[PDB]
Amino acid sequence: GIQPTFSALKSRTYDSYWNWARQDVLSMYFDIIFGKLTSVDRETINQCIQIMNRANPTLIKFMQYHIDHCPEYKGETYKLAKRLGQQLIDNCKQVLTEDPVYKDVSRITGPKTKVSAKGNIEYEETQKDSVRKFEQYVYEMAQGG
Amino acid sequence: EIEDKTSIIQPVSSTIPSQTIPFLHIQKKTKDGWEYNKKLSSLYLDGLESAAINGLTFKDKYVLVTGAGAGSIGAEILQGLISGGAKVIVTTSRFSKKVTEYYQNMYARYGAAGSTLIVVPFNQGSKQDVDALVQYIYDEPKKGGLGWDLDAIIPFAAIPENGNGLDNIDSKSEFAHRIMLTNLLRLLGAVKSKKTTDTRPAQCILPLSPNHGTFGFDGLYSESKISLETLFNRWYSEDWGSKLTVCGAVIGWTRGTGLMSANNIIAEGIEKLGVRTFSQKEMAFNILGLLTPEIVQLCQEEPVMADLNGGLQFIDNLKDFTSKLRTDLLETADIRRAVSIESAIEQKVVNGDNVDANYSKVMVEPRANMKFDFPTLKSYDEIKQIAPELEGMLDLENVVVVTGFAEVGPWGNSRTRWEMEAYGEFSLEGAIEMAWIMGFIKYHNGNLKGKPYSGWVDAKTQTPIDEKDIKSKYEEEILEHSGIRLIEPELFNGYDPKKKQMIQEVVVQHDLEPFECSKETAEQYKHEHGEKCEIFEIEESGEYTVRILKGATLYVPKALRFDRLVAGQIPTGWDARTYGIPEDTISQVDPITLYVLVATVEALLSAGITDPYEFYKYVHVSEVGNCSGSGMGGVSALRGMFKDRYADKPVQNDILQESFINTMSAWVNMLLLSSSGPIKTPVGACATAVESVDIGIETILSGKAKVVLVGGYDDFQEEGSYEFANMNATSNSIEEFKHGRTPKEMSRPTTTTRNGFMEAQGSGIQVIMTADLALKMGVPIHAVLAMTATATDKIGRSVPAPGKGILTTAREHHGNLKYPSPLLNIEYRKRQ
Amino acid sequence: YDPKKKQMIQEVVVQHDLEPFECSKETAEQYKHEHGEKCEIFEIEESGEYTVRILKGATLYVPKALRFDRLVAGQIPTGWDARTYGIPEDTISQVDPITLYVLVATVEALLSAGITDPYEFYKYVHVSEVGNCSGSGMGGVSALRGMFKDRYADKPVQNDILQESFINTMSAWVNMLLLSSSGPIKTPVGACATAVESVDIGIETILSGKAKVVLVGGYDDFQEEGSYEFANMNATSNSIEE
Amino acid sequence: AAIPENGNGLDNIDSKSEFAHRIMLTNLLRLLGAVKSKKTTDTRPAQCILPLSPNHGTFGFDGLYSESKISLETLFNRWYSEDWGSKLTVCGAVIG
Amino acid sequence: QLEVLARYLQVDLNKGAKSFIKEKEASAVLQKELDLWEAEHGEFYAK
Amino acid sequence: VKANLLIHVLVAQKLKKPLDAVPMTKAIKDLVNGKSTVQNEILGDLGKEFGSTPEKPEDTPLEELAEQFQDSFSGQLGKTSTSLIGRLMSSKMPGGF
Amino acid sequence: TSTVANDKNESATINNMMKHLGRSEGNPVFGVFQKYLTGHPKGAAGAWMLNGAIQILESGLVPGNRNADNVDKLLEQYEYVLYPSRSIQTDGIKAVSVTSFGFGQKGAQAVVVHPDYLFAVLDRSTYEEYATKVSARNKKTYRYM
Amino acid sequence: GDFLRRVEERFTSSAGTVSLLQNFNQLNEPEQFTADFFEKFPQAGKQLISEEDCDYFLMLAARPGQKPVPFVPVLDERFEFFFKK
Repeated sequence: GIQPTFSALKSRTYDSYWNWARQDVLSMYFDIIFGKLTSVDRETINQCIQIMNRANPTLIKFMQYHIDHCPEYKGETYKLAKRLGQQLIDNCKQVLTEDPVYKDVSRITGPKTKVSAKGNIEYEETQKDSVRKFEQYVYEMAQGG
Repeated sequence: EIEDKTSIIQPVSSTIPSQTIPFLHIQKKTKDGWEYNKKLSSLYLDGLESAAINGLTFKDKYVLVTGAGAGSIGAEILQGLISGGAKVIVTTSRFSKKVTEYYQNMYARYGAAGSTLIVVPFNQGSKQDVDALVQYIYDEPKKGGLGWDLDAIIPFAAIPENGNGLDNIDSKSEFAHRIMLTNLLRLLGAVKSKKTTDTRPAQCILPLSPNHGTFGFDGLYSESKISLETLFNRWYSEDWGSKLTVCGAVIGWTRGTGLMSANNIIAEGIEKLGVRTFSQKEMAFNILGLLTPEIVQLCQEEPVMADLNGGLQFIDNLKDFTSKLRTDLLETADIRRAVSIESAIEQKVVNGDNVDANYSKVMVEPRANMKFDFPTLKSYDEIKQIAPELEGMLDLENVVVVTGFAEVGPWGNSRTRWEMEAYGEFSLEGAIEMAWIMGFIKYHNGNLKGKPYSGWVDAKTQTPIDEKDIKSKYEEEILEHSGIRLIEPELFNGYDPKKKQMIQEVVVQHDLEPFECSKETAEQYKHEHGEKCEIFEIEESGEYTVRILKGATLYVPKALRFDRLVAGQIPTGWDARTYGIPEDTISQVDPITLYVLVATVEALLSAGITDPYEFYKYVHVSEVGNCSGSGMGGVSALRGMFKDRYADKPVQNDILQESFINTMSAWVNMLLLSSSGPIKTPVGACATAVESVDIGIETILSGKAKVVLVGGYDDFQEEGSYEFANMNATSNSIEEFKHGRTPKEMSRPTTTTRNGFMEAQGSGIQVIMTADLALKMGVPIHAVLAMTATATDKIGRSVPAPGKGILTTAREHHGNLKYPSPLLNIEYRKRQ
Repeated sequence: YDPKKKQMIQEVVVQHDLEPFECSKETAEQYKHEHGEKCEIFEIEESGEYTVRILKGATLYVPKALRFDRLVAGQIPTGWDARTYGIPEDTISQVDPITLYVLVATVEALLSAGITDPYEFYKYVHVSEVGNCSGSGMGGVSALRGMFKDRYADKPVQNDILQESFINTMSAWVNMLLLSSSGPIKTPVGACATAVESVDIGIETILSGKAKVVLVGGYDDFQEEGSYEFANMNATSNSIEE
Repeated sequence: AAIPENGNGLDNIDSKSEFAHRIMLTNLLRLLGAVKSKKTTDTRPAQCILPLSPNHGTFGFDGLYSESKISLETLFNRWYSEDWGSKLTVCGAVIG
Repeated sequence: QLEVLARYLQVDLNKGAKSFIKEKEASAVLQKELDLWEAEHGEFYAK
Repeated sequence: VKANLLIHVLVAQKLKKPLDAVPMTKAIKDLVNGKSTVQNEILGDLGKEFGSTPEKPEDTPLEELAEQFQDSFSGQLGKTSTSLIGRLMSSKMPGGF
Repeated sequence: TSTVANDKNESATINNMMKHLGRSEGNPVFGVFQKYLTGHPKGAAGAWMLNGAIQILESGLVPGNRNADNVDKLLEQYEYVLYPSRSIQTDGIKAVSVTSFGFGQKGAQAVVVHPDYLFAVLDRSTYEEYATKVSARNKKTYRYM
Repeated sequence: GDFLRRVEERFTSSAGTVSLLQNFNQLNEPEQFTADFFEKFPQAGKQLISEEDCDYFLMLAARPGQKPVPFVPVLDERFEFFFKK
């Protein structure tokens, strides 16, 4: 176990957020028009934040072309991506010149252990009914239990 | 919901009931020990309310995070550091391709602007690594380091140890105690000595435990965690009070994967007491809230205990309590099992074993559905919504279209390259096609061990195999022996890249003893060594002895460990037997033309041309061209006339006629087409198969051909690989292994750390064709070649160095945009 | 190259071991890797260079020669020199001999067109319209002898010999040293009849409008290993029976 | 048994401190863990007398001394949780 | 004359010398493993 | 028992000729000579002894016999070999043997 | 082709020809980089790219350079080009550029337009007669293959 | 039925679906069964017989212990065995 594995020649710096902003905009853009993410879903809000955490001035010029030339006549999810895109274009202009933020929007999940009538033990970490954000989770943390 | 700084008006400090300790409380030390302080704990939670409704900033924060494996707490704080803008060193004790592509995906989604993530190999049970990694974080970029200065440290790394009791404290427990404690302190003690500035503290985040020996058999785990609590008092007593500020987190019940999957079944049970457990994204949230700028200032005056244990210290005998909840759910699960097992068989006894076979359903095994699938033709009223009023404008006799195409690549053909390209995974249809081309499965027909059989049978044992057992038995081996991998000596006539054979000219200084040889060879030695050898006839046999004398030149063999050990092979087991090339043409012809014949049929097949003579029903024989060509092709036959002939190895007599670049297009004509159309042959090095299109299109639009093949092909050999090494074009494979790169990832376009390309072999052919003759034959029009070009760059003295002469495909005149040009408008040309 | 004394090597298995000869550090490690057990190496501690003994059973390559048939070929005239046309001794010492024959031929073909300087086209035409659709049949045989025959002996060879082995690289030195154009580069390679298809690729380059000036050519070189392999195909006539 | 170590700070945890941590802790537990395996009788307990310290890092520069002494306090809770409750009974002394 | 008598009697004149240099790199291997202990742990712990 | 040694044995007793008199290269049809009840009985015996009989066993020679007891004729003496043995032994073999 | 000199020269050429022709600002082309997967088959390079360009045309998919560890920082100045590392299904690809740079100052460029822009210059009678012989040849090539 | 056991097996993919043909006694009224079977597989009515399912069909028609088939599927080595038989 003590055999030393460090070497400076093997470090892997990861930098190019300017690419992954211009990727994950248009990666989100076809998850909307092909219905793989609706506006009710919570991972589209997770990855609208991670785009405006990576906002550059040219990323808006990237987004604004794809929302101006999105064809609304092709469907109703094509209505969705122009509306949900332009709402993000208006947000990336504001968070521009501000400091990128960690806002976790994951839906709070708790444990539920149920035993099947055959006798199998299955663990479903289901969504909490009364605690649905970290806004409500911290309110749970103040109450004790 | 999408429509950012929401103000808070009633904080969580006012939400805490009296007499009630929160689930997450900061402690403060008094003389009696540690106990709950409401002032510090309300300042904690009001930051976490703002960290939830507004969020956290981590810009210009330099963190070290150790123990950050995929699916831990230490990887859910890395999503929360990097999303805030932190600059994190990440440690992996296992360094691989699947390890760092986890971290690349984690940066490609969460990498906020300003953030960097660095994955280093690091052992923490090594003293020599913890000395050398803080020398990599603090030293300057001119000495190889990073030039950072750490503003937080999170040393979470540990060993999974279990079953080590007190009588069995073993060597895995002495190595876990060194990882978790006696070299964690050396990690904090080395960031101290590299700091020179008392204005930059480094907030240590220590994963304390609330369970110090209250469980059972874990080894030195509790002795590793309880002695991290003495860094609270040692902050006062030693000289690092401004260098390292300690902020110990007490992580409660975290519900995660790994070895705690046997403990998730009772997290529901102890939550019924009024206690709470945590998922990993929650103890992500709970430790990242120890990095708020109000806690950060509080850690700089006080050592901070943050007891994030969610009420679990208010449970008497937690070991015996969670033991009975785990027993009772296991003792309920088996009595409900063993009853339903016995009641199942008791119904088999009464109702009979003939009936219960009719209770199970007949499931359907799936097969592969290899189709051919020409591209899906849209309907004509649909085709004019995609393209508006373009009807009747282009003359179809002057539009070139690709009507078929194929390859012989490192990933098989055009179908199984696209599955590895578009998806990274083979289908079921594409895994019996890589098993077909690599020669794993052979289609048996007839009798197999008595019984009649018609299906896929292995080639090594020859036993029947279902089509879903093609992936499950061979996806490990199809992937291991295809694509960019290290050069296998069986594919290149004994070329071992580690033992590249060379000869050294040695002048003999003491004469060899005589060896017997034949008549003409002894006359060949005496002519070509001259005085410096002797020959003498054996009159009993007629063959001569020859003695090499002092001063004659010998050639002594040698070898050298050569650099380039990886290249992109045609898949190991690819064979031209399996396509139907006769063993006549196999034994004559150079290996690259085998790759061109294979590629030419299944490119015609991609055009619906089952027989190459089906063109001549529509076109004349003098109008089927072949404007294909190679870059260097024939390297195996250039090795025959230059390297193999000089040794007088037994070589084919007409090897020079397969060395040519226009002779692979001969075997296409000699064995398939029998045409009289325009043969040409391009040879523009790398970019030769795009000028092959260029020579292809103007061949068609001039009217000299109506069908013409268009292609490119080249082969990998020993002497071709060594000479790209000395031009420093292909990347040194050995220095890729000091960088920890596997062969499937050292072919790196666009990259910051790209080092040269990866050389490969094979072919590629397209059957291009006029647009109207394509729709008069009924072939699949796959593409429309609108443009093609070639261009020569600028005066230079460096041939491998590229240039920009092809930028003049976009040349136009913008001196006067006052008048828009009339001729670009589609309705102007239509009325003209 | 003496055609009467064409040098070949014969692989001879040694049956009685040679006596030790002294060599350098890495070469002795190269012998022991590539002969294996069948040789010994020993360090001289006084000098740091090693002795190596070749043992019984190792393979040597003994040189030989043979009186070869084809003694007559149609030489560029004896004393022809690319010094006398103005090619610098920079490009002489780098480049394979055939591109010397192409540079010489390209200027005095432009001179036959009244083009005293290759940049006189660009007064009339754009730079992206001066092509070079010339090409060779096998050209670069002197640099294919470098990477295949001269490299295996570890003779001192130019490092970038492979980039002059190409057939599209003689048209590079026309562009690198004369034209500095951006027109359609192509390269035909149809064996014997390659300079008439070079016209063919040349004309439809012009009539398509892709070039207005384009060079059109053919060139090839005579060497030892190219001559021996036309002998075994029985294409060139046996000079002795002539 | 212990090693005299002094002047070993946190930046100078050295090899005399890794050898003192092995003497005082990670091989003291192997000493109590080996008298367990040689016992076969649950009627004879062996009273462990552990030299605990009341000064866990409240002094200065002593090396891994306080980390050796504070983790002998986890043998109190481990008596309940493991199978040596009748083999070794722990009686920790806190010497002033 | 010494080589041709050693050739006759099948006596290897360097069998001792070949086994000398083959154990000298074998004892260099265990030295390369032995100092990995002392570089990791240190001189006081190892003594 | 092997297919080659199986067919020969049964055929040897059917044709009442020495075991060498019947070359396994040829076919029963040409070996019998033309008898309608000769070839029919020959195949019949083997048919009930094995079960696996091809379309044209009368023409199947050499390989045919080997294929018959190939991915099948596993080591079983069958009824043909059993009946013959039991009968012959109790009709010729000494009393009690 | 994974070298220091090529991937900025190839990137500056696509940037400067898309700059000169009047792309909208914020419409990068998606760079696909097949040589990570297939290697550089030096003579055969442009064919594997032209096979890939047609496969991209029919599916509408855009593959990813799945060894883009970190795209070079010097490539952020090339705004009219995008560098994916993740396979992304688009709703339709009209034309694909295929550029190949060779030794000896040998550059090249193809443009591969989708087949449907050919199938709208011909009237209703010719297309529905065309689609029959394709469906005839597809079943006949099916039986052969 | 044992031919239709190949048709579900051919046109389903990676699934482990239960069969539409659980018992061969469902084939006692085929014309309403075959239509309901081939509405689950519309692509079976348009894709030709595969060659792996073509020599399978010939291996069903000449299987031992079966009634000989009332038609001829191939002109081959086995024609009279298909014909007079």
